Amino acid sequence: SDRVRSITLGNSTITTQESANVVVGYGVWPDYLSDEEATAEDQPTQPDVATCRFYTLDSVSWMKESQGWWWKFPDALRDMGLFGQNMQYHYLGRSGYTIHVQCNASKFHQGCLLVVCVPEAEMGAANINEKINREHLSNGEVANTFSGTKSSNTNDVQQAVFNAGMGVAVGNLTIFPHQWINLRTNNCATIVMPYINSVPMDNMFRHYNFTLMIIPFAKLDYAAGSSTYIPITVTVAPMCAEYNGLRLAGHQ
Amino acid sequence: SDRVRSITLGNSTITTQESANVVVGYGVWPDYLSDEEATAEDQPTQPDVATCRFYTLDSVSWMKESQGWWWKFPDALRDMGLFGQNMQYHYLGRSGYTIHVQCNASKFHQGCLLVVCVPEAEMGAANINEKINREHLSNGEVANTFSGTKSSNTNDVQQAVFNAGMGVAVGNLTIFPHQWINLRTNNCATIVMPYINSVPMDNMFRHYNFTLMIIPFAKLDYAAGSSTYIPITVTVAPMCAEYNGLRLAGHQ
Amino acid sequence: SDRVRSITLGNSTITTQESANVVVGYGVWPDYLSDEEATAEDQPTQPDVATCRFYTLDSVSWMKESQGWWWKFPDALRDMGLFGQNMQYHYLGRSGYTIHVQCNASKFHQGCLLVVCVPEAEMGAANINEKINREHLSNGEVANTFSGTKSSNTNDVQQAVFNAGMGVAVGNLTIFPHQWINLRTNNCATIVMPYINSVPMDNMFRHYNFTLMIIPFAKLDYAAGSSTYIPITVTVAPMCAEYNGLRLAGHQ
Amino acid sequence: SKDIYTDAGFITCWYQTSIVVPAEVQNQSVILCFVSACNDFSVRLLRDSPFVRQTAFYQ
Amino acid sequence: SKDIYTDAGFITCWYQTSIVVPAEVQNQSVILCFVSACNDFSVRLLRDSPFVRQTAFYQ
Repeated sequence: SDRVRSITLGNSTITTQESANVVVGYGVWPDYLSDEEATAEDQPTQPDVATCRFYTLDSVSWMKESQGWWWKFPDALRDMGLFGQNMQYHYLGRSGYTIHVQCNASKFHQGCLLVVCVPEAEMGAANINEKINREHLSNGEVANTFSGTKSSNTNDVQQAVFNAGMGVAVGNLTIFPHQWINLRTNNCATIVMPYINSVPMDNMFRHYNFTLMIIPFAKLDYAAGSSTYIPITVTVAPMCAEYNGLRLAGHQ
Repeated sequence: SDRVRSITLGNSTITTQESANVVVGYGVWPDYLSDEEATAEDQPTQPDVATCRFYTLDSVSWMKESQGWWWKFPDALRDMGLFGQNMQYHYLGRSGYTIHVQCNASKFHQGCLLVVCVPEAEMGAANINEKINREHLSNGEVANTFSGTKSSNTNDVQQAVFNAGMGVAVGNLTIFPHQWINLRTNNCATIVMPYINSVPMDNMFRHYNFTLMIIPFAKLDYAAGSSTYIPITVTVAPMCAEYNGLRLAGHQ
Repeated sequence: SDRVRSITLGNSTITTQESANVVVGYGVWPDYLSDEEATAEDQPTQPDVATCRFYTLDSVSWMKESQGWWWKFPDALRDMGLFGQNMQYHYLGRSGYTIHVQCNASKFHQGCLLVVCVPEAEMGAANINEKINREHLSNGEVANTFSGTKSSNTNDVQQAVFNAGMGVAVGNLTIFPHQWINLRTNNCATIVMPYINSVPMDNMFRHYNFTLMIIPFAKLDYAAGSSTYIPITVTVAPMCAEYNGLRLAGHQ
Repeated sequence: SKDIYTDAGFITCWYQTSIVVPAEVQNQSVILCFVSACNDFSVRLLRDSPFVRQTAFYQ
Repeated sequence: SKDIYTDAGFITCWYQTSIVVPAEVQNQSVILCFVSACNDFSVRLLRDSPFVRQTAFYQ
């Protein structure tokens, strides 16, 4: 059957046995930048094995009262090997991604996640005329968490699930490349995400390309003898990463 | 796999995912009446969408002590739309049927139903030299119920499962077009039933064409934390229905 | 799918529905003895239906503290019909085998058996300079049992699982034709075993050809409401059995 | 009918392995049995069935 | 918008059979619902949405 899928990128391999399918972007597969759409004049850097490979982020715990999580993604891979180093030494970056999310249960557990991959998720603030600190939009490989009600913390994102931090209807948030992790059919959700920007290359510190969002619509539920701890693991692999404008290390 | 089946008749569709097969009568598929086997001389009435479509009867509750159920079937559809109206305005009717029975459980429940479709199930009486009222042979879309022991009610059918109301061995009752709903493999039982009579057309009030019987051989059983309420739903669709001898509405 | 397997040898048939595969020896299928590899000069005896058929041994009970079991196999079939009688009347025997082991559970039980088929499993003694009685190496269709610790019984095999009675590492015991019965995927383990000896025919009382070993690596485990009694059933069928040197009945 | 000359044999059923079931599932279950004839089956001599027993007419 | 002339009908959902579940499994579950248009769908007359409500400018 087509439920078993194997993905190899570099020296890292994922074998799944209850997959659903693979969503590829807006139909476009990630490729390198051609000479007609180019702007910069010098030779790029294509590592292609030491960069294009699966990196595993932190596992998050999914209780019955969990609301959702988000990661900003050119910035969650800041300290992930030679991808993060090549981010630190160059000025212009350009890559696509492969986002694989693991969550397992048994046939006695129920629940349903929505894994969305949203371009340009410019988020709102908890206090309206106030500036958000960078530690709340992103935290690296550590997830930020939505809240169930109207949050009003200082220098923080408005954390409500029914507005997704952006002021929209959370049910209408499926216009983006998405899958579901339904615990009675699924085990994982693979999303191939190409490069989307208004410019051909961009800096990978000053800009946030997209935002993964994992939101449980059907709440997690189980009986009085089943397992309580259910983790959720996100694994990311850059694809067709190239780099331009080499200079010293830093971001300022 | 061949376990998924979809049936479309009119503007009503049934999608099943744990079906077994479809039993078709005695091999014969329901068709219209030819000119060589005809008796009446005038033009028949073939509605073909407003009549040939799935009608849903009442759900019955299946406890651990349930014995069985029966429905008479040209009479259980007396008040079901334009099929029942076309029964009320004509003198001669002729149709085949499609009988689909739903019952679902989990993988922790056990039990086994026998869904039989018996032509000319002329039933006995509880008191031998006594006349049966029509409210006990049929009740429309409401099911009549067998009993576990010798019933002796007034003007009522002899209700015992081990004689099926007809005085036969209930184990030998599989000579008829039948299926089983075993709760570890099945979810449903589809029976296509053609027109069987000694005459080419007949009146659909004075005659009872057949009798669906749903009898649990393996009794329903479950543990101390599983779900108790398990319904059983019968859905029927007339096929190739035509009508003859139009006059005023009534039955007397 | 290829999980359903049916095996017919004689007037006995095994149908399985959660099989894995069939291991055939060292690639060699059991056949008769050719004229070039022959030693004896007289006509052999090939019963071929009254001998080549499935015989069922005793069922053994698998608790949570079970350690393992073994059967010697030209000797466990001493009192099994015309195979055992043809063993008793001839001097030279030669056959291959088909070893099928049954063990079933539910999807809530866990455990993992290793079914090994070991040629020339010459076993050690509990006391080193002491002679083993024949009732402890073999007992016919009744299984002998390993122990968890160092056993020191009189005239008995050294019964420890971590040395398999032979003084080797039990993890390295998979060089032999083997399968696993994992209770989440499997139900049975079929091993076709050809004739292996240093001579073309041999006596089936003085020699032990091989030894089936069933050892649970992952211990049996279940919850406080599941079924406790889990049997393990071994069924054996001789293949291409022929016999030579007819004389009176006995073994001395 | 029964005679010693044409005796046919015995149908028997035994536990190969037990019924292993998980927790929170019922243990005792039910087997149903079926019988029919194969395509090489025959019957030869007509007689009345020994099941029909009437005494008077059916007025 | 709403008028009596072009009324369209009613979407309803009923229990055909119940939800049978085994032991040690939760009983109450959740259905999610989706909507979209088919390939023969159209819209005709532009107007402003009745959802936009501002009072002053966005200084």
